[PDB]
Amino acid sequence: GAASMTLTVQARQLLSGIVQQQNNLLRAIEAQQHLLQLTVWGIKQLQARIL
Amino acid sequence: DDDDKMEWDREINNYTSLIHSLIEESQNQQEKNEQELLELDKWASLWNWFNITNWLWY
Repeated sequence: GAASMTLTVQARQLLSGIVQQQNNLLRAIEAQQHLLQLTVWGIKQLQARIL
Repeated sequence: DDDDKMEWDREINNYTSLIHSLIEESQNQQEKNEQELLELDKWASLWNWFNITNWLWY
């Protein structure tokens, strides 16, 4: 019970916070990608009307 | 072409709301992670003193 339990327990908690936080950032990037393709599409319609 | 503009605006506003939520979730998870970490800098440094202190073998 040497408080190394206590010590790694938080570090266990941290890599857990860090790993979720990378899923968060990944999901943000994916939604940004979608937003990006809508703006591209949008721009390709404005081109394909300027003829 | 009258009902396609709308769908673009629909999807525009939905992913924009989704990105906003995701950054919000990340801003709070980052707050949490820096606390968890501040608190580890301490636990380690703490025990890293009783150790060095009592005597330092090896």
